[PDB]
Amino acid sequence: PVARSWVCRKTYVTPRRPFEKSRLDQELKLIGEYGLRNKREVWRVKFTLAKIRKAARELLTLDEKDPRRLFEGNALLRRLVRIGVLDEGKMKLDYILGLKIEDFLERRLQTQVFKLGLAKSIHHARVLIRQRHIRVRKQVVNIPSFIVRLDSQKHIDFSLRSPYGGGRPGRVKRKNAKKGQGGAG
Amino acid sequence: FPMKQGVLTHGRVRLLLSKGHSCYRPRRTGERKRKSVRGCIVDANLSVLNLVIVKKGEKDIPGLTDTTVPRRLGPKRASRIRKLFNLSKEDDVRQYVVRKPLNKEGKKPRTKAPKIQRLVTPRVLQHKRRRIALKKQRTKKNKEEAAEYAKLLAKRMKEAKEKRQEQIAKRRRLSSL
Amino acid sequence: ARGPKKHLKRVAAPKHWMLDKLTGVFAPRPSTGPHKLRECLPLIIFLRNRLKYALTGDEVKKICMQRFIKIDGKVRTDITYPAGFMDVISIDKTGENFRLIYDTKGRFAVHRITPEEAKYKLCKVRKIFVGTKGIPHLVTHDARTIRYPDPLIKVNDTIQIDLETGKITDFIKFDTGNLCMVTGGANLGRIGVITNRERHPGSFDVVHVKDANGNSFATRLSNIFVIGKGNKPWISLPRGKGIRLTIAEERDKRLAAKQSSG
Amino acid sequence: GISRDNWHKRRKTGGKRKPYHKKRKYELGRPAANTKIGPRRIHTVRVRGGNKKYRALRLDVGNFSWGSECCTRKTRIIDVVYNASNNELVRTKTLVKNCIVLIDSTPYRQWYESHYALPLGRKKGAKLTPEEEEILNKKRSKKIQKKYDERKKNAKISSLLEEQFQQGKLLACIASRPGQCGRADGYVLEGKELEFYLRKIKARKG
RNA sequence: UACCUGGUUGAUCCUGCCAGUAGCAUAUGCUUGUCUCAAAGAUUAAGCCAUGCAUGUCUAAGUACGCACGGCCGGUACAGUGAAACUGCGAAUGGCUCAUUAAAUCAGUUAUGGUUCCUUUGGUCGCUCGCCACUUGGAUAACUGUGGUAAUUCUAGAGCUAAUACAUGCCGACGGGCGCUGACCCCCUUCGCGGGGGGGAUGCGUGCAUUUAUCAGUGGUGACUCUAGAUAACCUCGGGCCGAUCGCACGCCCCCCGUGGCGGCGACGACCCAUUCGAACGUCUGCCCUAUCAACUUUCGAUGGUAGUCGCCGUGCCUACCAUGGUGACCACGGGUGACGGGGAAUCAGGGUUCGAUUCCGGAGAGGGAGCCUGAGAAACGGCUACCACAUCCAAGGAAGGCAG
RNA sequence: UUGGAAUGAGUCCACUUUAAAUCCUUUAACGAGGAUCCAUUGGAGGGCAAGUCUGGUGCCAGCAGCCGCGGUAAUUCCAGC
RNA sequence: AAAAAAUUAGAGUGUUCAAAGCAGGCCCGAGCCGCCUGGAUACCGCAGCUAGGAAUAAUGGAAUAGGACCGCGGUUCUAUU
RNA sequence: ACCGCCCGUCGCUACUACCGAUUGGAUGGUUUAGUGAGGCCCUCGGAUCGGCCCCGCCGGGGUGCCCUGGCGGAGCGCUGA
Ligand SMILES: [K+]
Ligand SMILES: [K+]
Ligand SMILES: [Mg+2]
Ligand SMILES: [Mg+2]
Ligand SMILES: [Mg+2]
Ligand SMILES: [Mg+2]
Ligand SMILES: [Mg+2]
Ligand SMILES: [Mg+2]
Ligand SMILES: [Mg+2]
Ligand SMILES: [Mg+2]
Ligand SMILES: [Mg+2]
Ligand SMILES: [Mg+2]
Ligand SMILES: [Mg+2]
Ligand SMILES: [Mg+2]
Ligand SMILES: [Mg+2]
Ligand SMILES: [Mg+2]
Ligand SMILES: [Mg+2]
Ligand SMILES: [Mg+2]
Ligand SMILES: [Mg+2]
Ligand SMILES: [Mg+2]
Ligand SMILES: [Mg+2]
Ligand SMILES: [Mg+2]
Ligand SMILES: [Mg+2]
Ligand SMILES: [Mg+2]
Ligand SMILES: [Mg+2]
Ligand SMILES: [Mg+2]
Ligand SMILES: [Mg+2]
Ligand SMILES: [Mg+2]
Ligand SMILES: [Mg+2]
Repeated sequence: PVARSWVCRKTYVTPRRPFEKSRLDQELKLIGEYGLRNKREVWRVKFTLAKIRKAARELLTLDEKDPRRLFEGNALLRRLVRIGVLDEGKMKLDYILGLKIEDFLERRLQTQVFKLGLAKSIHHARVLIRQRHIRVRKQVVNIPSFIVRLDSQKHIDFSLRSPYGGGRPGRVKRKNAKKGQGGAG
Repeated sequence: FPMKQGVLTHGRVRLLLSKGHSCYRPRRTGERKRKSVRGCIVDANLSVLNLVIVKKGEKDIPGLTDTTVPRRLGPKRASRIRKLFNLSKEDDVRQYVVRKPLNKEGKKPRTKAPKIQRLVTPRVLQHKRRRIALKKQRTKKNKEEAAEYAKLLAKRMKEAKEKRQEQIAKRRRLSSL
Repeated sequence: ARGPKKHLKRVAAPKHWMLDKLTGVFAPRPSTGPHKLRECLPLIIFLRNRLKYALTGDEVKKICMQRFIKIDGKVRTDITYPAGFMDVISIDKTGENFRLIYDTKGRFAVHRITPEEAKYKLCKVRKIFVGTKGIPHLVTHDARTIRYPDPLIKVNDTIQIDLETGKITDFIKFDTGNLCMVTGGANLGRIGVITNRERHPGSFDVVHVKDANGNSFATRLSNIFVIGKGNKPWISLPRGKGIRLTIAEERDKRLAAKQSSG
Repeated sequence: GISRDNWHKRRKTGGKRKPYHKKRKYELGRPAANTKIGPRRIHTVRVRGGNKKYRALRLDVGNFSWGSECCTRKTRIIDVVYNASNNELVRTKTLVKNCIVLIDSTPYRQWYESHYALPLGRKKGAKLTPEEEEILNKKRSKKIQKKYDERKKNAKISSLLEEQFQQGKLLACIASRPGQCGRADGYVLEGKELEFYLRKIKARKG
C-alpha cells in the first residue's frame, strides 16, 4: 500500500549503568579532546567499534581454512585500512582487537581540520566545518563526523567560496566595508 | 405504478422482475428486482388509461385522425428495402434507399442516407473468397505433413527393423557354436 | 479469493527480475503467455529496466504499439508478454536480436546474437502423445504443440525449431555426455555436461552435471535443459559460459579489472 | 442451499467441527433427477465452468447393447423390475444407474433373423407372416447361402435368453447415469449375471 | 560486555522476595531552532454514519439515417467526426478489517492415474458423402411523440430502425473411399460335382465431440480401467462442432471478358486438445491454556461395506440396505483464548522468554444470518431477494439503505 | 576589558524541484553581542553522578520506586544559590 | 536436491557523512551501434525426499525343527517354440 | 534490651470477598418443539403474443390441367413462445 522502506537502526547503545563515575570521567575526557557536543557521540563510535570487534571475534573463532573467514575477514581489514585506522602492514584479524575508541574517532573530519592546521582549536574545527569552509576533494562537507579516508586525507582544504581563501568576504566585514565607504564619504 | 399484463388482480402486487419483463430494466446483467405493479384489470382507481384504436369509425376525431405523421426512418437492411419497393432479387438496391433531406437554418440543404446492411458487395465476395482460400492451405497443409511424416516413419522403421534383424542374426550365428 | 488475481506486488515479484523497492507498490504482472509467471521476463522489464530503451512504463508501450519488438519472429505488442527462457527478441529498427539466456547467478542476461542465430531456438520436449486419428504430437517447454514429430524424439530431449516455419530441423537426445544448462533451483544458470542420472520411481529423478572446470553439481531432471550435442553447445553461451565462480574469485576478478584499468 | 461440504460432518474422533466460512458456491448440491418412464423430457443444467448437464426427468427409450453379439440398437424401456439400492425405487419406476429394467426385444430379434436366419420368439404354433418368411427362408445364391449355413453352427443362444425373446421382454441393466447425461443406456443381461437377478426377482415375488 | 546494587539484624552469614538498573512500545507530562526518513482510530465498539468521491471502457477493424458538427453532390447507399443507445468485456482484482476460526486456518511437504479453468500461447478449424447462398428471418433500443407518480439511476402506451444482439439456414469441398448387404457374373474343380476362388447392380451406414457396449493390442507411465485404433450403435429441440461477421492493399487471370473467376495482410469467432493464470479437494508432520473437562461419537451419519443420488470430480457428500464400529491418560471429548496462521519483531553467552491487529503470502468477513441471479470464476454485498436489529424520505398510497474503500 | 571576523536559523529575487506545487539543493539581497536569535527535563542521604550553603516550615505541609527524611540549627519538604 | 521476496547477517558503492538506497564508475575526443559494471552470498527449524556410515539403542532368523543348502523321484497345471 | 515482646474476643472507621429467601434480574451462545419469509427444484397452469393451415374474390400457372401478388374472412384445426 505504500512504496516506502522502513529499514532503520540505532547508531549507538546507551550505558547498562547510568551513573558510574569512571565511565563518566573517561567519556568527558574524550568529548573534551575530540570536541564532541554530547556523550551520544562517544557511544556512536563505541557501538561501531563494538560491532567491528565482535565481528572479528567469531572470525577468529573459525579456523583459517574457513572460506567464510577469508572473504569478510579480508573485507573487514580492507575497510579499516581504507578509513585510516589500520596500517597497511597490519593484515591480521588479531590486530583489530587492539583497536581503541580514540583510533576510530581520530579519523573524524573535525579532528583532521585542526590537525592539518586548518583550525587552531578542536572547537574551531567544528565551526569551520559547519560553516561550509572545508572541501574534501571538490565537495564541501559540513558534517564533523565525516570519516576521512586515506584516499582523501591529502586533499582537505578551504572551499573556493569561503571568504577565508579565494572568497568574497563574509557578511560581517562586508557590512563594515560599506560603513567604511559611507564613513569616508 | 404501471399495469402489467397477466397479473389478473384489481390491485397492486409485488413481483420479482427480471430481464425481458415489463416495468423493469436491470442495471446490470442477471439482476432481478422486486417492484410494485398494478394488475391488468381496469378499475376506477387509475390515473391514466392507455387505449389503442384498432378499428376506425366513420367520424373523425380532431388531432387523432386529422393528420398523419411519417415514419422517421427508412429501412436499412437490404431485404427490407427490397420488400418495401417489392423488388426482385435481380435488381439494384442502392438507388431505392430512402434519402432524408436536412434543412436546418444556416447550413445548406444536404441529404443523408443509411448504410445498407446484409448486401452482397465486392468486399463480401472477397471475404467469402478468403475464407475458402484458407480452407485450401489447411487441406494442403494436412496433405504435405501427412506425406512427409509417412516417409520419416517408413525410414525410421527400416533402420529399426534392420538393426533388430541384424543383432538377432548375430545372436543366432554365435548360438550355433 | 473469488477469482484469478490480476496484480503482482513489487516485493512479491521474482527476485531474478532485479526490480527495486522504492519505485512503486506493484510489479508488472506477467500477462499469460507460453512460460510460467515465475520463470519469465516481461517485455517492459526487458525494454525499460535492462536495455534502458524506455524510461517509464508509458514509453514501453509506445515502442510496442509501433510494432517493433518481435518475439519468436512474431510481432508481439503486449508489454507484459512473458518472454521466457531461450526466446529470441528481434528489434529490426536497430538490428539487435537478443536471446534470453540465464547468466551465472540465475538472472536473464542481455545476450546479443547474430541475425543468423536469431532464426532458430531450442525447446525441451515436455510431452509426447498421439492425438486425433493416430497423429503423433510433441509439446515443447514453451507449449508449442508441434504436429507430426520425428518418432526418435522423446521426453526431455531438446529440439531445434525454425522461427519462420515453426518446424523441427534437428534434435538432441537426452543421454550422458550432452551439454546441458540448469533452468531452475540453486544451480540456476550453470552450464555443464551430464555425467549421471539416478531415477526414483514415483519421485523426482536426480541428474548430475560436471562443469567445464570440474565443478560437479546435481539438480532435478525438471531443471535440466540440453543446449548442445556432447561437449559442443548448439547456441551461443552467455557472457560467462555457465561457470558459477565463488565470491572470492569474483573479488579477484573485480579487483584485477579495476587496477588494470587504472 | 444443498451442500456437499465435508466441514459439516463430525471429525473421525467424533468431535464437532466449527465452520470457518459460510457455504461456498462450489460446494453446492442439486435435487435428484428421479427419472421416470414416460415421454422424453430432459432439462439442461448449467454446471461449474459453464458446461452443460442433461437432467433426464422422464425417458421412454434407450440405447442398449447385446454384448455377446455386439448388437446395440435403440429400444423402448418397458419398466423397472429390480433395484439394488431401494425396493421403493422400482415401485415408483425410477431410472437410475445399475437398475434392472425390461426392454423391447424386437430390434434385437430383427437383427438376429437378418443375420442368422433362424426363428426367435416363436412358440409351437409358429404363426407365419410373409415378411419373416422372406428373410428367413429364401434363395440367396450358393456362395452366400454357405456363409449362412456356417452361422447356424454358432447361432445358438442360451435358453434364458430364449424365453426372454419368447415373451418379447428383455432384461437389461442401466449403465449410464440418466440424471447426469440424459441417456438411459445399458446392456442386456446374459450368463451368470442374468441368472443371479432372476433369483433376486423370484425371491421378491415369494 | 556470560556483570549486579539497596532493603529483615545490635552486629553476622543465609533463604527470599521488594526496590533499583538497561532495552523495548503504547499513553501521557513538560519542552523544542535545522534537515532526511517515517508509524499513525489495531486494542475499547466487526459501534453508528450526514456529504462528496472510490469502476469503467472504441479501434483501421460488431451496430450511426442525432446536421450535434462537417467534406463532397444535384447528385451520392455509407467522406470523416460523433453523443445517445444496442453489443462485447471488466466489475470475482484491487482497497479495508481481523469478528469468527485450535488439526481448523496456516507452514513446509506431497497428490489429482480424482477435477474445473475466461484469458494468453501453440494446435485444430474442404477430414462428415448428405430452388435465398452473390447472404435469409423476425425483432428492439437510441430517436420522435403521448404519459403517470409526493417521491427513485421509477417506468407505461403509441410510432421508427440496426447487428458479431436474437434466430434460421445452404452451397461447395465431392472424385470418392471404407464397412456391410448383395441381384448377378466369371473362373477353377467337374467321381455328378459339391465345392473353391475372383469381379459386382441396388440398398444402409460413415468426421470430430457425446453416451453405452464389445474387440485387439500407435505412443506413454513406477503404476491406467492411459493414449491411439477397430466394431455395434447413440446423440438431449432446456438443441456440441462443422464462420450468413468486419477493416485494409488493392492486384491477378479472363479461351468460353462475364460488374466472370481468383487472391494478399489483418481482425472477430469456434467444439475440442495442449498451455498459461489459477482454483478446488486430498497426503505426511507441526498449534496456546485448561481435568473445578475422563470418557466420547452413534435417535436425527458416528466408523466401515455395497448399490445408487448429487457434485466439477475422489469421498457418508447424501440415500437405501448391512456390519458395529471409530477416538481416548502418547490427554480424546468439552471449555477458554485481551487466538486469524505464517514470513517475521523485541530481548540476546549458550539454552531460552515474550510479541506478531498492522503494508508480503494464505484465510476470513462486509450490521446479523440465510437463499440466490449472472458469469470461466461469487454463495459477490460500492449485485439481488427475504427475515432480524438500526435507520432515512413521505402528500401516509409508497419509496429507499449498508464507509471493517 | 574588549575587538572585529565568521556563519546559519530567519526574511526574501530568481532558479531548480514537481503532473502542478512543496520541502530539500543553489543563488542575490538582507539577517548576531545580553551574538534577549536568551535549552530543557529530572535530580543533588544511600542504591546513584552531584551541597552535610543559606532562608522558611516544625511528624504539619510535604517527600520518598526501596531503605528512609520531617517532632524548632531538615545533607531528603518549600524555596534562593 | 528443493525450499518466495522483504527482514536479519554480510560483499561492493563518498546517499556529502549517516540511518538509508541499489546504485554508480571511466572516457570527451567519434558516442562511428558509447563502453564499463554491480543488482552477491549465508542461514530456511521440524517433517518429507536422496545417497553413504554402521558405533550406540531397539527389533528379528533354527527348539514339537514347520530348519538352511544341494541335487534326486513323482502327481499336477499353463503360455510361448 | 522483661518497665522487653506479644495473643484473641469486644468496640470504632474504611476497603475486599463470601453465604443468602427472592420458582431474583440482564445479556451472549447452543439447541428440542411449533410456526415458517424468501430463493431454488419439480408437477401443473395458461393472461398474452405469433405462425401455418381452409377459403371468396381481380390476382397466373400448376406447362381449370391451382405460379398464387392482395383484402376480408374465420383456421374455428394444428403448432411455437
Ligand atoms: K533543594
Ligand atoms: K418454499
Ligand atoms: Mg454489415
Ligand atoms: Mg497484465
Ligand atoms: Mg509422478
Ligand atoms: Mg542468564
Ligand atoms: Mg527496619
Ligand atoms: Mg537496623
Ligand atoms: Mg524489578
Ligand atoms: Mg527550512
Ligand atoms: Mg482482495
Ligand atoms: Mg459408501
Ligand atoms: Mg442414512
Ligand atoms: Mg479474536
Ligand atoms: Mg498471534
Ligand atoms: Mg498477522
Ligand atoms: Mg483485536
Ligand atoms: Mg492481507
Ligand atoms: Mg466474501
Ligand atoms: Mg459498521
Ligand atoms: Mg452476501
Ligand atoms: Mg461500501
Ligand atoms: Mg467488493
Ligand atoms: Mg472512512
Ligand atoms: Mg539517590
Ligand atoms: Mg555519590
Ligand atoms: Mg530551620
Ligand atoms: Mg543489511
Ligand atoms: Mg511484662
